[PDB]
Amino acid sequence: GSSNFCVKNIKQAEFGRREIEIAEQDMSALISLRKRAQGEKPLAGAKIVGCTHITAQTAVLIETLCALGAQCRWSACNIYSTQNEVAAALAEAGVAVFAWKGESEDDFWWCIDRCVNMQANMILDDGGDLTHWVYKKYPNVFKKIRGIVEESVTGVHRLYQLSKAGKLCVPAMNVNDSVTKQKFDNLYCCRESILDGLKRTTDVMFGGKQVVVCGYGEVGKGCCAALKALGAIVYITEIDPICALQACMDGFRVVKLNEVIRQVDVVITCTGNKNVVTREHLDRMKNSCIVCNMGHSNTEIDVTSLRTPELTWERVRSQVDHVIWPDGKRVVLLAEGRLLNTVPTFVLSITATTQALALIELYNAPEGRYKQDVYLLPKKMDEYVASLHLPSFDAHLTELADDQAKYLGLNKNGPFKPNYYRY
Amino acid sequence: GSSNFCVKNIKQAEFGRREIEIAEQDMSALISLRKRAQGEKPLAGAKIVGCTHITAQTAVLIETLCALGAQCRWSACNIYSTQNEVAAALAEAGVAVFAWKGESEDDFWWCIDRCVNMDGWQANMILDDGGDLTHWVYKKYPNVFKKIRGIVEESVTGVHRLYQLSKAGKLCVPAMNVNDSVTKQKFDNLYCCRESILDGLKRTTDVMFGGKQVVVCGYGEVGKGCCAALKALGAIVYITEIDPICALQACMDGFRVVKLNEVIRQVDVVITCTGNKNVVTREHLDRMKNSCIVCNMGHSNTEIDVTSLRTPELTWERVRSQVDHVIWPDGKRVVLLAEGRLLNLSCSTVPTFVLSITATTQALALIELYNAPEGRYKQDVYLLPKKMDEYVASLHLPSFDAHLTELADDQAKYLGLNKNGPFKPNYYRY
Amino acid sequence: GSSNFCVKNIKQAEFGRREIEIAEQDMSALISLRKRAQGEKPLAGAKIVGCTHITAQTAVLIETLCALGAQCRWSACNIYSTQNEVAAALAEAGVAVFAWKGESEDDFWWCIDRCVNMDGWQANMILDDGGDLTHWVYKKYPNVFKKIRGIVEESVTGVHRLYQLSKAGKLCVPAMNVNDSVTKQKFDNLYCCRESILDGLKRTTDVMFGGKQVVVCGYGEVGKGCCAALKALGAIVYITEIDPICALQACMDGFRVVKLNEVIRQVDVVITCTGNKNVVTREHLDRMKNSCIVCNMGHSNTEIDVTSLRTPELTWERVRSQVDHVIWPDGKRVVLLAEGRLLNLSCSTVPTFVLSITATTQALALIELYNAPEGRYKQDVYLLPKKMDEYVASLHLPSFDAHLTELADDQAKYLGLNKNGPFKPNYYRY
Amino acid sequence: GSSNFCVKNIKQAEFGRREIEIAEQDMSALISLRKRAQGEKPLAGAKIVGCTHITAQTAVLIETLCALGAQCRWSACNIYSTQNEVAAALAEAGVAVFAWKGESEDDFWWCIDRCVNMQANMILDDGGDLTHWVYKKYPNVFKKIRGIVEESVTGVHRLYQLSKAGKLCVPAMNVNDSVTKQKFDNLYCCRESILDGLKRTTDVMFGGKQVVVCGYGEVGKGCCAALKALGAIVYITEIDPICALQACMDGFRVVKLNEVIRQVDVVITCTGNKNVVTREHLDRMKNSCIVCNMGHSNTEIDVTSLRTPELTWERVRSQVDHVIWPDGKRVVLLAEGRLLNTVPTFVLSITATTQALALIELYNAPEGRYKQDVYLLPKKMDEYVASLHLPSFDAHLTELADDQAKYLGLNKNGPFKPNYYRY
Ligand SMILES: NC(=O)c1ccc[n+]([C@@H]2O[C@H](COP(=O)([O-])OP(=O)(O)OC[C@H]3O[C@@H](n4cnc5c(N)ncnc54)[C@H](O)[C@@H]3O)[C@@H](O)[C@H]2O)c1
Ligand SMILES: NC(=O)c1ccc[n+]([C@@H]2O[C@H](COP(=O)([O-])OP(=O)(O)OC[C@H]3O[C@@H](n4cnc5c(N)ncnc54)[C@H](O)[C@@H]3O)[C@@H](O)[C@H]2O)c1
Ligand SMILES: NC(=O)c1ccc[n+]([C@@H]2O[C@H](COP(=O)([O-])OP(=O)(O)OC[C@H]3O[C@@H](n4cnc5c(N)ncnc54)[C@H](O)[C@@H]3O)[C@@H](O)[C@H]2O)c1
Ligand SMILES: NC(=O)c1ccc[n+]([C@@H]2O[C@H](COP(=O)([O-])OP(=O)(O)OC[C@H]3O[C@@H](n4cnc5c(N)ncnc54)[C@H](O)[C@@H]3O)[C@@H](O)[C@H]2O)c1
Repeated sequence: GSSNFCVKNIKQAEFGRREIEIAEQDMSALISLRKRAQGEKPLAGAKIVGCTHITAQTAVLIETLCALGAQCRWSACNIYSTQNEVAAALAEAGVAVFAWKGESEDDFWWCIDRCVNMQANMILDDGGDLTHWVYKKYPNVFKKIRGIVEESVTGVHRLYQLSKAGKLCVPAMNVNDSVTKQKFDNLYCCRESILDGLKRTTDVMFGGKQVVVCGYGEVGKGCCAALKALGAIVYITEIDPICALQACMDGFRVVKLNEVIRQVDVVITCTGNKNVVTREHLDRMKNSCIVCNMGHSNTEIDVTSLRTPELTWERVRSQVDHVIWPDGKRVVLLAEGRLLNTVPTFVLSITATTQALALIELYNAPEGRYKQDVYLLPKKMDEYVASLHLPSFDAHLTELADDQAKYLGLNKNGPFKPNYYRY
Repeated sequence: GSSNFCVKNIKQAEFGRREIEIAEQDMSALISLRKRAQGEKPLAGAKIVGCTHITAQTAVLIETLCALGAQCRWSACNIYSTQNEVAAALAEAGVAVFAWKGESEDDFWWCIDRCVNMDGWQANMILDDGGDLTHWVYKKYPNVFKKIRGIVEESVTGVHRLYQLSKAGKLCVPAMNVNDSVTKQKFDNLYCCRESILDGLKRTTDVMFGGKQVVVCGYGEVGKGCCAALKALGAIVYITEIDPICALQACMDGFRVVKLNEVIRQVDVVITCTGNKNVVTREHLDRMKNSCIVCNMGHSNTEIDVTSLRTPELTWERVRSQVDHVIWPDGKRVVLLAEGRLLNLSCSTVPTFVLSITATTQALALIELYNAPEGRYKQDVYLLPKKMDEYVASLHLPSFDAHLTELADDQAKYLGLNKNGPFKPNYYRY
Repeated sequence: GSSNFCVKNIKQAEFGRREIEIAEQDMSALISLRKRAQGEKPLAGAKIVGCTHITAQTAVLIETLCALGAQCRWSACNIYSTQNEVAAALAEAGVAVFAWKGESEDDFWWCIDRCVNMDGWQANMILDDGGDLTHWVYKKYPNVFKKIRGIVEESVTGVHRLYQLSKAGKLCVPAMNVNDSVTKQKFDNLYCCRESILDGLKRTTDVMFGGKQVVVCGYGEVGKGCCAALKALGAIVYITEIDPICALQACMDGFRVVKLNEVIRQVDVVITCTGNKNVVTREHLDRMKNSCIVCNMGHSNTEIDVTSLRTPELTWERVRSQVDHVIWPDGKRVVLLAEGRLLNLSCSTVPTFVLSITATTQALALIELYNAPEGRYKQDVYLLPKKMDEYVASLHLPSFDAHLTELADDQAKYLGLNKNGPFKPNYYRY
Repeated sequence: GSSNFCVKNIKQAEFGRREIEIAEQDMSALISLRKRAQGEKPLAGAKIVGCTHITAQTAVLIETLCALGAQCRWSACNIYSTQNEVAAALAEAGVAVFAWKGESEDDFWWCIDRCVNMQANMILDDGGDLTHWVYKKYPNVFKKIRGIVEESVTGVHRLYQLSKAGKLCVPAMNVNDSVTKQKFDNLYCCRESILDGLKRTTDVMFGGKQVVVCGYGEVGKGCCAALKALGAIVYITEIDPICALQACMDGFRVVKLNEVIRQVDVVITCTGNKNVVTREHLDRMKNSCIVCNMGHSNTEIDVTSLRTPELTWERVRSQVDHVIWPDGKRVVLLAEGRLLNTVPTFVLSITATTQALALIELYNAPEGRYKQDVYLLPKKMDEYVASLHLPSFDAHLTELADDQAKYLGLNKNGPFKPNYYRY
């Protein structure tokens, strides 16, 4: 007699778990953590309020969190990402899931509500919308929270905003910038997928072409290397002298966007800033110049300055518009300045383990370890995330000998690197 | 008319000054740091006791410190490294330099001590490269040691010595780890792990690595550089690790993580870059196939238990410089490079650009700790501030004619950042 | 007033001409070849029968031929590829074009035949892309076929068809293999094997290859490109080969050469790029581990015996476009892409620069064979002359603003070479 | 009672063969060819006159050639390269070896003599000095020769000179440009070793530096890729439009040497030409610019124009001179314009097998297969060279199935590629 949930369940729980069964086969790292951490119950009594994508992979995390003794009350962090069939499966398992595909902005806040009120220990968030809603609607529930586990870039920025500015009164965990997760998201975004959206939408070869990549951070470094590999001539713009010196040494020219704006075939933004590519820059670009945002939002390129009456827009294909100037000049604008963009199950597994361990760490943390500030996942916990993914490669880790562990000032299991280690 | 110096240099100043003049054209980033902060004398009142190599490059650092108001008393960190000519030009310039080429072990500790004690001289700062001068001030003059405003250390073992006193509470003075400061760290990594990583190995071997099987022990800065270099030449690289993060990094970089024994009998090359002792033991050396190459790109000479190969049944043949063939009674030989030591310690010298990065880091690390308020640094080892790291990088940008973009008021408002202030958070790995 | 054309285009010429005008800015190398050889009309008297895609790029080639004095009669090599608008502008320009989008198999052979026979028209040259027009002239009009001055073929199967007649003595006319001409070959290799090699695979899969085990069957142009691309992402790549040179190349590039069976049960991805039949047989598909990906980057759809997977005990589920999950009775599924066909044939189009290289090669291959003296080419298939290959490359250099160095009389005397003549020997692989 | 030889043998034959025994262990590809081709005796009666380096590796080829039924009369192609101890070992084995270290230019031609006259079938050469000596001293012995097997660049050029110009009246084998050998020499020279001499002698890092590589052939492509990998900014000069287009597409600028001569930190020649870097170029180079020849001879850079009285030479280290101009400007000249430069035993094994099979092919060739021209080693013979080196990697070659070999128009063992194949 299941009541505590809100999904559009049509006996979908039988099919829903069958798609989770496939996901469980693909994320054997969490099932190992489930098996290894079982019995001990490190989340015994934990009342977790979650807000993330309701997918078959996520179910493996929620069903793992609940298997380690936690009370799961959940919501969807997006109004279209909910895999209703898996959501309906979670409802039958006992998980208080309030989520469906095609929910409105009112249904969205309604689900976050039914998730909070009906003594919530912890909050697992992806976005920070649930965290901010508990910050302006239930502040006495908020001050009693043991820890906020955040995986989103903006959500974590919102937490760093509260901190130091005198507002954060609860210890937080930045899992986005945590070592094992950051490094793995870097490999997927900046190494593997970096030019997939750009190659998919353009049908030109980058060999022998001139490109300008704005920003030489994670995305910029990844982008330039991939473009360099293809035989493209790449130029870089930077505000950070460390990143600029890094570009110089990597055989790239560090320029001001205007020095190359008139000759480059392709313009790429990956800064996280606004008005990097302005009206003046789009006016100086040579005809057919590809304009691409590989950073955030749609403010990196001032696309709003191209809606004026003299310019005309012609839709070439999906996610490709031609913005034509009265002199006949056209720029190939990809996805209206938005990031072109399903995350691989192995990437989610890395994130899910980091999130799971971040909850176990903050929940069982002593009163004096974590102050009212944002923190990264402990080094030994970061090592545990990596270790749980090693059997997927049949990787044989070496154990330190008693004299070896005595030589280097460290424990046979303990943190192997200093705090400032960059990997 | 001054006699406050000890050099062999019998009017070698004129010639030596020309070498500093030549060096100053290559240390253009230090001359800028000199020019930009002079007249404001940020080291006015600093009494610095130094122990580093005396070269025409180092001399530019010593003189930038003297130009920023500091009063220097210098020593050599090595008994062979001293370029006497520059030591003269410095002594003639007024710097209290106490060094020459061809020192004995007793002369080495005489000079170090000459820096520490003098009538009316009390040291503010210690700039070391090795830690030997620091261990000397710590044990010979503990009362002077407690009164030092800050230690700036270059060396790996010297910094680890400083980190050891911390967590043991023997460190009563703040320390600056320049070795792991971003700009300096990233630059050494590029020199050591990217550009030079196979130089020593290629120089001493005369085989091609393409098509070969190599086992690299450790996947840290050196291991990563090494494996990339070997991957690019066509070598099949196997990795051993104790750290599951570094091992997962290797799995994701296309390498298999194995226990040393799983491949020891099939690899053509064995490389150690751990910083550990007995990574390759007698057991491993015995199981290696004939013509296997054994190399240490890590620390000291204890990564491979070379002393276990000094048994009467084994026969040593130096076939080339730094190359020994250790032949077993059954005829099997292992090609052992530099007797288990790092090869680069007996091959070449550090590029002036790498020296420029380091010297700039050192000068700013001394300017920081000296002018630092209390409570900003306690009795611990710290890394160079981000705005200082950025400045080290910025001073080296004109040599590439780099054009840095400056944030607009609207742009710098969007990010919670200063137009010229720190651009990255503390946990930024770059 | 002419009616010598068959197009659907009801005054579509004005619009279509604008597309050729747009294309001519991207085919700048052909406009130069046009401009440089015009007035000298090297194709004056050539009666060319063509069968290629009708696009605004191809139209620039057809018009360069008509501008060099040639008289053209064109057909489409595909029943879907025709851009009708350009077909109008060409018909209006005077070219005898016989093509439109949405042809039936019977319409396709009607147009091909319309090109071949006409009152007072006898073909000098055949420009094909597929070989279907060549097989048609060879069997329907053998008397016209023996009188053709030269065949210039673009396609892989068309060229192999031409190479088959040779050594069998059925080829009575000289043929130009543009597919394996240096400039064209090196350019396709860069597009197909370097730039696009994993595009189809990345588009249809949603997994990361870094850390995965991949077996690539064949280490030719495609296999080499593929393995490099996979090596760079962090994948562990295994190679299978029949050719010991290509296998030794893989051994030297850091890959293990294995028999397909040695790794079939452990690989995450299987790739075929051989050009052979039954490289991956039912036995292999049965031994693949659950979630294995099967991809064909070779020819047709016979490299993987997909027809052996159409048994009643196997269940097919199209999870995405061009992605089928073939599930066994025990639950094990294999992710099979494009039903064993090449993915690129249903994803994108060929870059205009690649088209420019090819079109330039084709025009010069027709200028060569038409103006070629007898005894220079016999009843065999030949590659484009070196000085012509150099010219194809030279015509594309200004788009990069390349500055070619010219040999001095002393320099060109030192090497047995002409200042502008052939620069490399015949066996030069580049 | 050994007489037919000329070495400085002091019972060195006992130690000599012990160094060959080590070499035999390292080139098991030739011992396999020795074993496989034994019994058949494809060189039965062959009277080979050889001129190459007398090393422990070479001994394995000579002792293999003689093991396949050939009569070995040998000389040294260089006056300093002879490993006397191995030469003395060959003398005892029955090989007519006339060679020693430190022989004069008169001793050199004397040894080539005692090698020819005492009915020589074949000639195996490395240089073409022995081939030219049989061309101007014994022309009736020369016209009776079945084939010339040449491995040297200049020696092969000398043969291509005779051919077409109406002088070559004997079929030749170009083993230098033969597929398996060319590709393997390319890997050693242009991939593995390309920057070893330059890195060894300079002590600067190439990251962030500007380089000019003159020529984009085998050496140029190899050099630029290695420099590109290190983060250097590389520019290229070319005379060949195919090679120039190749550079463009590889993300390099194709320039005239003068456009970059004043800004580049490093100048590299790999053209095979003379006066690429002239007096005018060395006068425009910025102070400390490294000048390096990676091509041929010492004529690529006009070093002879820097001996004039206004310039001064200062020897920095071994193979590094500073050429100082009166204005104080200095250029770092490496090895007086000469190539900086022991070849690995696996490379020699590839060459030795190609040479061995080139001799078996031309000796047993029918009268009508090879005319009076220079040829490359047959494709199936090239495949045999590669196959014999595969067990060193434990490489498992796939055998074509009867229907597979029927599908592609080829034999289960025959040439797998067309003649124009570039690999
Ligand atoms: N493309 C993707 O797959 C993807 C994925 C996740 C996030 N992002 C977003 O992309 C942006 C960049 O991500 P990152 O991880 O590379 O960040 P990062 O902080 O590592 O790098 C951003 C870089 O841009 C530089 N920069 C900032 N303003 C600039 C300016 N206006 N002109 C030139 N350079 C400037 C910064 O100094 C920094 O080096 C962020 O907003 C990030 O959230 C992109
Ligand atoms: N080769 C060079 O040019 C060079 C230069 C400077 C310093 N070093 C020295 O080399 C050592 C390594 O340098 P690094 O920069 O790589 O340091 P690092 O800490 O970044 O890397 C050391 C790695 O070795 C691994 N490791 C430790 N014990 C192991 C074991 N026994 N088996 C397998 N792996 C093991 C660790 O997990 C770590 O990742 C240090 O002592 C350093 O001082 C070498
Ligand atoms: N992927 C693409 O974009 C693309 C593009 C054009 C053509 N192709 C086609 O793909 C096929 C291969 O192209 P290529 O350019 O690599 O040709 P290629 O001849 O250069 O390479 C084929 C390789 O496959 C090897 N091989 C043959 N049978 C084998 C076997 N059964 N097992 C293992 N290896 C085997 C051969 O030794 C040869 O090296 C051709 O039919 C070609 O038309 C693919
Ligand atoms: N560095 C080494 O390890 C090494 C080894 C063997 C031989 N070589 C010699 O080096 C030279 C180059 O060898 P390769 O195999 O690269 O030859 P290659 O024929 O493959 O390339 C030479 C290139 O230089 C270009 N070129 C010729 N003259 C030029 C000019 N004056 N200006 C600019 N470019 C010019 C040619 O077009 C050609 O592309 C040859 O003499 C060769 O014998 C060098």
